[PDB]
Amino acid sequence: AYDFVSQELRAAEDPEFETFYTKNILLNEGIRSWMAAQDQPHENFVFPEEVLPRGNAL
Amino acid sequence: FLVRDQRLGANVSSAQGPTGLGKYLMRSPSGEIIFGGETMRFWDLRAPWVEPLRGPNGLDINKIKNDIQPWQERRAAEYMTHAPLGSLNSVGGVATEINSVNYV
Amino acid sequence: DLDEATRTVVTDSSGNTTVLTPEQVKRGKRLFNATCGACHTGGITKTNPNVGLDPEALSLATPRRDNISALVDYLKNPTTYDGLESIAEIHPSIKSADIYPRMRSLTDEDLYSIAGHIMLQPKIVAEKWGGGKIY
Amino acid sequence: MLTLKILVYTTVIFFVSLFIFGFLSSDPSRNPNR
Amino acid sequence: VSLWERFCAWITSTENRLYIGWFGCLMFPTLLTATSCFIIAFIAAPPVDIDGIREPVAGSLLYGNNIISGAVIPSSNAIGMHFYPIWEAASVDEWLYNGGPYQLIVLHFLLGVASYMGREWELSYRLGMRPWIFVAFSAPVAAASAVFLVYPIGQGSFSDGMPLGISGTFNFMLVFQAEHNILMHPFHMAGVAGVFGGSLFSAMHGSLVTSSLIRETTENESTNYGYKFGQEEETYNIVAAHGYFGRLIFQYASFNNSRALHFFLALWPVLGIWLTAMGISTMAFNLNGFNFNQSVVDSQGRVINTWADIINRADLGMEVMHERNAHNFPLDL
Amino acid sequence: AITKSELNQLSYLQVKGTGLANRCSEVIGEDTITPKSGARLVDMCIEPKAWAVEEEIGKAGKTEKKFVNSKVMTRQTYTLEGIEGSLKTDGGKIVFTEEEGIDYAPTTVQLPGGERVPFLFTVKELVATGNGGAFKPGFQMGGDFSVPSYRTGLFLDPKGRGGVTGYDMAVALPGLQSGEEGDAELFKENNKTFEVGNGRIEMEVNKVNAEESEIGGVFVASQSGDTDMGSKVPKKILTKGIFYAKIQ
Amino acid sequence: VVDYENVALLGGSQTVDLNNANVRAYLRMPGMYPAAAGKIVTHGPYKSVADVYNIPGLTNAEKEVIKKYESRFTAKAVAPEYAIDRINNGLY
Amino acid sequence: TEGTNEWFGVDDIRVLAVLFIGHYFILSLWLGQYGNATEDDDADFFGEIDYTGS
Amino acid sequence: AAGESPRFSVFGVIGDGTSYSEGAAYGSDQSAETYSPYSVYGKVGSKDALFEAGNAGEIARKKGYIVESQKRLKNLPGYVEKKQWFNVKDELTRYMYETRGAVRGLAQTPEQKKLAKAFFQAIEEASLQATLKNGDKCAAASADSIKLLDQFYASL
Amino acid sequence: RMPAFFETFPVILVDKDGIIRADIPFRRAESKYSIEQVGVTVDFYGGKLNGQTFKDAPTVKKFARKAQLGEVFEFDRTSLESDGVFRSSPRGWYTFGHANFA
Amino acid sequence: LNPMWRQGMFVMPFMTRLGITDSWGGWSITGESVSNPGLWSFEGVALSHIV
Amino acid sequence: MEALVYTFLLIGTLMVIFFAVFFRDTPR
Ligand code: CLA
Ligand code: CLA
Ligand code: OEX
Ligand SMILES: [Cl-]
Ligand SMILES: [Fe+2]
Repeated sequence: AYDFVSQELRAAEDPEFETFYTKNILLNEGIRSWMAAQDQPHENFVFPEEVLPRGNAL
Repeated sequence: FLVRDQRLGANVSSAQGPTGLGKYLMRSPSGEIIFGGETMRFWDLRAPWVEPLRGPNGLDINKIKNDIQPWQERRAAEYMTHAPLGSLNSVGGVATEINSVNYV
Repeated sequence: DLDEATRTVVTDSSGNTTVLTPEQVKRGKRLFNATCGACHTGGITKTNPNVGLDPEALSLATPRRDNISALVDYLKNPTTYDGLESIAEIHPSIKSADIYPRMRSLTDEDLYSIAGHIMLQPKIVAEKWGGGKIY
Repeated sequence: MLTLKILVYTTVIFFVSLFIFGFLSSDPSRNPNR
Repeated sequence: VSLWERFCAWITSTENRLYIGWFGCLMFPTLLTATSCFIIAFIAAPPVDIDGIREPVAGSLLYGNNIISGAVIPSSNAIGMHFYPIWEAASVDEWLYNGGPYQLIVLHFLLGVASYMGREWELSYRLGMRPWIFVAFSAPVAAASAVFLVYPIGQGSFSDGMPLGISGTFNFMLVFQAEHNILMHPFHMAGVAGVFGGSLFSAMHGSLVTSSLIRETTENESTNYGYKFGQEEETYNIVAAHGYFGRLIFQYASFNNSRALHFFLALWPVLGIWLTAMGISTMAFNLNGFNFNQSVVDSQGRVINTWADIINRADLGMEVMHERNAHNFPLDL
Repeated sequence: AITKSELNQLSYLQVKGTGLANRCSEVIGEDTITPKSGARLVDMCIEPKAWAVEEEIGKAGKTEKKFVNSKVMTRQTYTLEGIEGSLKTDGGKIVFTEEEGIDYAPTTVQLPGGERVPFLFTVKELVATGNGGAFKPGFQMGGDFSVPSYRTGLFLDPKGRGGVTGYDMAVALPGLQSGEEGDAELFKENNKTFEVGNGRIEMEVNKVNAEESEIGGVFVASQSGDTDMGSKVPKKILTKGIFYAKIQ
Repeated sequence: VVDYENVALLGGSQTVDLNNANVRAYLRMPGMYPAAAGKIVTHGPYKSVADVYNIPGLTNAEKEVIKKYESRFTAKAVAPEYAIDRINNGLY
Repeated sequence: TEGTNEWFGVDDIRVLAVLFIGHYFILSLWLGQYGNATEDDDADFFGEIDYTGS
Repeated sequence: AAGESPRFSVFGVIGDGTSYSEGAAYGSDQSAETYSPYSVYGKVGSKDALFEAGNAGEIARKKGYIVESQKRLKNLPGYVEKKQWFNVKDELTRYMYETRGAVRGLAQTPEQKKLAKAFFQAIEEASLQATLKNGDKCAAASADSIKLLDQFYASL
Repeated sequence: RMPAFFETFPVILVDKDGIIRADIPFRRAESKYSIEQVGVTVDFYGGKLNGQTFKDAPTVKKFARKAQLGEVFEFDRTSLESDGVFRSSPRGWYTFGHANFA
Repeated sequence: LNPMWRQGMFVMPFMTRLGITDSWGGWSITGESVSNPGLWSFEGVALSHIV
Repeated sequence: MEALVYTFLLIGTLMVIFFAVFFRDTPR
């Protein structure tokens, strides 16, 4: 039970719709991207710095 | 970081941040000129190393442009890296830092 | 183990090397973590991230600071990245030890050990000295 | 907006005074062992 | 008899359907206004700029939210810890744009729950009881106060308080774990042990008491019908339950005194919740949990990882992605 | 208080929270200045006092383009300060050529109905030409300026898409990545653009103090609003207010 | 924008665009970072590489240090989303 | 305003007036019951709770 | 490899002692003297310390501070004339923050101590009268401070 | 290729040994392995697009995005008004139901 | 060209027949700008009948 | 249009609670 399809569609077509649900989705994306490389060493994941998702400044 | 960017040649009064609000300087909800960023919540601060640059309506642009002394720079550099953050076993720094410093 | 092949670092600009004693390593780590670690932890610079302590940044500096002698000279007389202006009043050094009281009890051996620690770290950790939070 | 402030202040002081003067009216003696 | 005496007699009367008392004079109006404002705001409030960067977030049902995703957004980051009543705004629209209702709701609600504790004690006194139920109730009040008021005070802004919504709490927890490394603070461990042990003891007590019921109904009647309001029967036929617990485990461990058993039942979860609330309050001032990043190295000096390093990687992933447009400088002080 | 000399007599702790910091000062006198060569206008302050947005309204069985009033949703953070420029004379007229200072401030206003209209109040890159050769009551000047984008290239929309950073597709809908044409119907929202606007300002002088070399008056301005990184059609804004400047 | 043609001139290659690159792109040319790069990244658009020598206030030293690396420079069209962040672009 | 330092938030005469009116009204109601108390040395008691009528 | 006993060090007294990780060493693992067993550095005034005390650089720095402080002090009468008290309070703390350090470092004889104390009292009075918004007392204190600092620099 | 255990995966191109040669950057400021910089081309064999080649960066990037989900097909997205999120086959619903029942 | 009788409103005409013309949203039924609608607006009446 | 459903469900729950509290079987 991962997504609410209607909110995802509206956010895709309207770049001003925002709730806490989308914030949690972004946090999940960050967790996956920054954890997978070392959490599953047998997959030989290689992610260059230019590909890792990140916000401004830090 | 204001001092560093200004020394590099920037005009730190007209710089626009990612949100369009002001990267270094902005206004408080009552009008006073304050520092920009997430530190807009701490605009009530008054410290002996920052008062010499304040006027009757906030920070003074003319004093900031060409009257900042090296000792204020030293104080700011020292205070930035000794913020009151740490862990129970006295590591110091943000919660994702490595074991190099011993400070709480 | 920490062999002698991994304790060999370059000393001067010509290219001559030396072997660091096991006690020098301990002294260098202790003194570095005590004096530098507030601002130079992990090989980065907190108050100016554009100028790091990784070997590549040290090599592309003007007076070239990728060896023990240049690091000691910098500790005795700091300059900017192009080596044009002196920054002794906004950086700890022997010349400005009257401003920074934490540099008043340092001998030549202390500077040698600190420079040795800085030079030795890349050969041990590799791509994690000055790499940042990604690693 | 001043009239709203006046009304709210009146309500708050009314209830707080009720509390204060209620606890001063020999409350410890209001127990089933009187 | 004076009018004031008659009023005092009515207020502290035990004949009312719901006790009023003198703590009720504070409990009722505050809770009622908080409830009204919360319902209206949760249904029909406009978007609120929480981060102070002019990026409002929608939280009401009428603006495209469901029950799970709806919330009441905390106040703006530009306000900080400043008091923001209705009469201090240029218009009601500005008050709603800057997250006004959050402060009103939380303040009137905290006053209400404190008065609720007082009212519990007051009725206990009037009925001739022993005055220690509200001490037990003080733990949830401590936790709620801890979050809602103490965390903003330490962090310096009301915008860091827990949102009044379902997914807002998830956001709060994730950011808190990223920034303070909870799950390594021993007080959180104490709280988790408290809740787990409370559930375990509740299940054990229920099973033991229900199994030891004496036969008074036969088949075609629910067993609950055998008890009469006012019946005298101690809450466990001993031989059965005592022998069962003495045989199930090591025999010397068996509570044969009801007073001690019920005291332990009351003591365990309350102490756990007290400790976890104090842990949250202390981490509000940046005294985080244990840090074991890069603590095992080989002879040469290379780093050997542990599970703490994997937790650190997850924390870094959470940290670099929260409040994406709000930061301008390398450190999140 | 009202004049600069009275404002300089107060302390910072005496002004905090009152709202005086967002006000603009007042000038007393009716003289003439006449700028020499190498003069610079320093310490300019511009304070709006009314806002309006162009719309379509119904008067009586008809519709017309009328400017409707709006209420400021933000707070006292809309005054420009510290603007500096370099004065010169071409053919007997004065030219301003604004250079630096705090010359921009975001603002949000609400229209009757509930719509919120953000815009970037600015005078960046302003060249104003006067009708005379001296600063006297009745002097007027005005010119065009350039309006930058409301959001820069580092901004990320709620789905993580930006101009110079972020995703370039809608990662939440992997079913739109099939066929010869993929997510071509979301190209407008996936392709962020940053284009400049324009504006116009007119100023008139009312008071001049020669012994202090100060001027003051009123202004009328108009410009375009936010475009949301090129996904919506910008509106038009009209403002009025006062101003203050020093010729030292 | 989704597609940007001159992405290799922002600091990831051996050629640096004079109109859009950040100040960090000059850190790999020795003797140029804190003095000449700051002057270069804070002045108006250049129609050619030869236009950088007309900056009002260039001392000699900056002139020859720029002449040394002139072969690594180019001047393309100004993109407002890149030229506004040439002192600080949020990368640390 | 907001950040100023007025006593109890009082910035107008009407606020002070209504505060006084509230305290005084409830005070008069309470006085209507407890206004005949005396300090003579026979209304005192020796105990933990004042059961001496009024 | 096949079998090797691990290295042991009991409290630094029974074992190797210097194994890159010992703890509770308090020295005794290096061929040098320390300030104390709880310290990492050596004695400040030791024979091999690179930093002297009172060399030419310190004296030059202090004298430059004093000269520029005199130049800065020569601005207060204008501020008092224009009734700009915030300028008066800011000037005494912006550059002159190091004046106390320089004066206390360059004063040895008792008369120099008396002059320094008088100058400090004068500037404190000037700041107090500036924050109390009294023009005459502030002007008198500023003149007194200028005279006292000139006398102190002359006595050097 | 995207593992079945993820929901969003970065686009990476590797050679026969696993060394990266190109990708689609998240931050376009100091990138070194962008498709524009490396200059990758795509050719098609078999199927509807047999024999065609593409050389401009945008089309190559579009096909690279499409190619991380496996083979590429043409769909009819209007008859049922498809939304764009994957669903499960009868092999999964049966397992869910009967396992929970047991 | 889009009056209220073309949108299916049934109880609103009886509200505006007797005097109600302003809404808390800042608009009026004749087309105007409202600064302070007051208590008796299109929403106060509904809340009053509810209470 | 689902906001109507959400509001109806919440108000129904509140009505159930009201009836449970005030119209209750006597404990005697
Ligand atoms: C299996 C794993 C697990 C478990 C068991 C817990 C367990 C707990 N966590 Mg936790 N946590 C976990 C994983 C886990 N965590 C992880 C992985 C994270 C990182 C993401 C966190 C992050 C986290 C945070 C950030 C916090 C917790 C907290 C807590 C505690 C909850 C406090 C509580 O509910 O009582 C407290 C009780 C209340 C708050 C209720 C108050 C009731 C009020 C007074 C009255 C309400 C009345 C109501 C409004 C009206 C009633 C309706 C009417 C009709 C009847 C609890 C001990 C919290 C804590 O410690 O609390 C201080 C806390 O802040 N955790
Ligand atoms: C203080 C009381 C009060 C007030 C001021 C209002 C005000 C309002 N109501 Mg409300 N209402 C109330 C109480 C009140 N209500 C109560 C208690 C109920 C429940 C029964 C209702 C039920 C109600 C409904 C169902 C509706 C309103 C509506 C309205 C609005 C339009 C009223 C209208 O056109 O009526 C017109 C009234 C009449 C035409 C009545 C005519 C009276 C007949 C002709 C009497 C004839 C017999 C008489 C005895 C003859 C003998 C006398 C003779 C000898 C002199 C208005 C805002 C309407 C609206 O727009 O809501 C949104 C609407 O649809 N109200
Ligand atoms: O608000 Mn809630 O989270 Ca405490 O850090 Mn800074 O601010 Mn925001 O970021 Mn990280
Ligand atoms: Cl920041
Ligand atoms: Fe029982």
